[PDB]
Amino acid sequence: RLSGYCGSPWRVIGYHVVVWMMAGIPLLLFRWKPLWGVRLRLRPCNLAHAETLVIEIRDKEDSSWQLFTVQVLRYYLFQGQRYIWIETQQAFYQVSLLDHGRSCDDVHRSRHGLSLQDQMVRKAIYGPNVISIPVKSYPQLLVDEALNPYYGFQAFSIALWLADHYYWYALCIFLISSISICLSLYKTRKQSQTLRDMVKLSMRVCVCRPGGEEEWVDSSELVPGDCLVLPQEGGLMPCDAALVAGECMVNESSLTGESIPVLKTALPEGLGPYCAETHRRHTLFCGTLILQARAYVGPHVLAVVTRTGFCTAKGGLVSSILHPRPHSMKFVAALSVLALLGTIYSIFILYRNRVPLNEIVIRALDLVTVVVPPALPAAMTVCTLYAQSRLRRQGIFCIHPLRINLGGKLQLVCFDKTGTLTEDGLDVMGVVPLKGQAFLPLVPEPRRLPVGPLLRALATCHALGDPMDLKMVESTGWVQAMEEPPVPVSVLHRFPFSSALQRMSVVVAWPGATQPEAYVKGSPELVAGLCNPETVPTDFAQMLQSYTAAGYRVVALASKPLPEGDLSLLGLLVMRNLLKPQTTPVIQALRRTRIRAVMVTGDNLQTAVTVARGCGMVAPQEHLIIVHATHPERGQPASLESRHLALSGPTFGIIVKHFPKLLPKVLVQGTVFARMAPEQKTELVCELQKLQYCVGMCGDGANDCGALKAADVGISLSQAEASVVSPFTSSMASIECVPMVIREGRCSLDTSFSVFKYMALYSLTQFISVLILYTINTNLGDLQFLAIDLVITTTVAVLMSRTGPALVLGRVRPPGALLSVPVLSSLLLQMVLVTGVQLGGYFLTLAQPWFVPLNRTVAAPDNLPNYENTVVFSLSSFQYLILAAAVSKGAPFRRPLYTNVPFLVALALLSSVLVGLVLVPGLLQGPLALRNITDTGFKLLLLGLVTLNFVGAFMLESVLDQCLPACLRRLRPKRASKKRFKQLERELAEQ
Ligand code: ALF
Ligand SMILES: [Mg+2]
Repeated sequence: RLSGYCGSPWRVIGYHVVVWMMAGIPLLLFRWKPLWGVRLRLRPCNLAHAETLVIEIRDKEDSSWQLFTVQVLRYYLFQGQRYIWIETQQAFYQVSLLDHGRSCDDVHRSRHGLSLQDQMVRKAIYGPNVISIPVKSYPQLLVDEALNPYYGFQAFSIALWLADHYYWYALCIFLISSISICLSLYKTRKQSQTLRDMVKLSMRVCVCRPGGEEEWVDSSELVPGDCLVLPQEGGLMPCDAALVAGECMVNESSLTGESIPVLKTALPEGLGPYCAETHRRHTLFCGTLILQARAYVGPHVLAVVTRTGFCTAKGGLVSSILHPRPHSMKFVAALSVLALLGTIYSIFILYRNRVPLNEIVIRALDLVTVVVPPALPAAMTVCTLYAQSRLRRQGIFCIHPLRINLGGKLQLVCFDKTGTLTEDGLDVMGVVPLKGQAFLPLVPEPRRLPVGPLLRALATCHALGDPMDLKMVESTGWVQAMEEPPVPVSVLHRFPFSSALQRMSVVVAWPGATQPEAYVKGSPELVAGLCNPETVPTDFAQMLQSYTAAGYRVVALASKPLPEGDLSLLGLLVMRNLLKPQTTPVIQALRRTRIRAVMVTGDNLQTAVTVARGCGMVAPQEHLIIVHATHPERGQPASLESRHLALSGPTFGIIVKHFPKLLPKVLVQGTVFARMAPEQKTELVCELQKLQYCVGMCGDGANDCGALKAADVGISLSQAEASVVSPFTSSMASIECVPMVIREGRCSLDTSFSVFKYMALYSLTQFISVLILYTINTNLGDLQFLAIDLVITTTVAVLMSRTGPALVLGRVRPPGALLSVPVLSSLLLQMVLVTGVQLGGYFLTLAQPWFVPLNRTVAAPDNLPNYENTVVFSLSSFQYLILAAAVSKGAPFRRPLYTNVPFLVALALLSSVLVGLVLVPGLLQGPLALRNITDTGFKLLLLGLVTLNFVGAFMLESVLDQCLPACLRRLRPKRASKKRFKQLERELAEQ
């Protein structure tokens, strides 16, 4: 990204502090884009060699960052990256490796150990080795989360309610909002604390010094440029190191996800630039568990430190998941302009009828805050809490309830090979060559088939920690081994595996009758070449190349009778990933429901294609895409095994380096991505989300943490340090946890849409009720308002979010747009219908024989009792339940409506109490302050009107649920939009 920086330290000491303390009042609105507020007070225009306040200018992007420059040499912090100031270059440069300017291999040989000098300046420039996690206090979280326009409007509404006699419900809303705020702050603080505890590390390391002395200091004192000694026993790697002498076996499961040894060699050649990307076979990354180290020269291994902190992607992952981590804004705006037209119309009415003498600033703001209800967040959050409780009862832990509503529009789910789809360990089923005479290739054979020396070798050759040895001993049927049933065999000594010899030997000296034999295990080529004088090989390389192309691990065994010079091949041992039987139905249902599923793995491409073919991801065909090389003047060949594509690490890098061309095609048609780095996975997730894709990552290891956090939703299995930010977390390791989560998300989205529609209808009908009441010049009592807002709103919010998800996955996803055509059309029709039926009763009772008419001279809260106010209250209380029953759904993708017994009995009790309060007076309208009319014919007509409005709302819902004019009249169709569908149609047309 192309961006600049500029500034100046101070203008002048003086009245500037008073200016700041007097202009910090509009800071609430100056929070977003504070560059204008900063330049309005403190912004000198002069030479810019020394700066303290740094501002960000918009050159290619649209952002605004505020940074502070500290003096130690001056530098500032920006997205976790240090930027020191160079006096010779007169410009800011990033603190990282010198590979950008000039690099070579001679300095890596000449940097063997550093003295006490030049260490403090390097520590001040590069910073500490530990990754400092920025923690914030409680007021910091308060100012960061709160003080948005929504909470400001809610506080204004609360103050307005406190100004009136609305104390009870106002303090109720205040206390529930406070509980929600404290809960969110506690959750955020716990997340920050566990993230800081996971990221931080402290252990003793050995640092070499010039002269021939070694000291043990803390890991924070490690600065790029010294020498690090790897322990022989192994341990956690706190910083990046480059091998200079000797070789070591290290586990790269923190970056790939496989617990296999990685071949790491030294650097015997020199005079070459250090790219740190193509030399992965020489240097090793940080955070890798050390298994075994060795060196042919020197008493200890020699390794030089090249980069620490936010350089070797360690802090890079955190800085990439923290800061740039990626229908809202039109419904509230449409309700605001609608309220503005309604609040000014009431002013003209009040100024003419009674002239309330400055009581209009209270009645108009009342309608303003009634149009926009404050109980919407609670009514939308109760459903998420119910869904989280249901998931926890099922066995799925959730930490963020706001992601449940977003989890209903999933269309792309990522699956990991190791851990998620398969197990972490390596299993075994038997030995394919039943004889040691180079048998012809065939299907693999199960266990228990060999017997005698072969069975003894397969059951005794083990270093028992190692999951493969455990699988072998549990599959061989022998558990000193009992139930042989011949005489048991005993071992005396075993040779530990090392890096110098790739063959593990095991000697046996049992006192049995026959001659004992020694069994070894290692690379197949070595034992095959060694056993040549004993037995001849026939079709030996074909089996190895087939197992390598099919993603199989080869293990050979040899035997030699004794009373490593001579050996005799007996059989070959193979390994599998043990594909779970429950994985196939899940992906089958996903492909049936038109839910795209891709595979993101860190191993080679051959194993990825093998797993995809075994599970059934690519049914029609499978295509592989590989690039010739990385240097310019390259090509894009086509290799053969809708259309699915397979990519690799460097392949995806070369594709993403060509962003302005053919990248959306690869993102749409490509489904297999092997050897993907954590940063590469995060970049792929970001690029996919840039195409309006609801990508959902699902993994258990620590390598895919960046992709799991950068995605919209993250499913975490096998609880570990990589499950502290991900909202979805399942206790079991089964793959069937995805369909239930998708169903719960769809149900929550449908319930949230229904709640939003009901709230909009309630707000609009209350608005028109207040309008007609101001036309009549009378106001309802505060007690009635409180009673309604409790026993209707809380009742529906508790008894409408209990509906469970559908039985099976739906064919079509629910609409995730609150401003669509049918949703708006049905809402407008219901609104005009309720407006036509509500004011009708007033016009009807105006013609009926009426007694003791009201006088429009007394104040609004003093004209009670009267007929108009009580009939308006009755009509509104009836229409509330009418709308609540009309917006109730759940047939397509949820539980049936008749299954909700509590909601049904609550609606029945509400209707009963309403008809009791309407028909018969006494003992029910005492504190309600009503006229207590005794007109039987009027009550019968009101019940008939309620019934006809009921059946009319039912007919309207039934005819609007067909959406026939929304589909049959779609000319022109929905083309020229939904870029995913456009790319799909372009791909199916051009191919
Ligand atoms: F364990 Al992986 F991609 F193979 F996270
Ligand atoms: Mg994994």
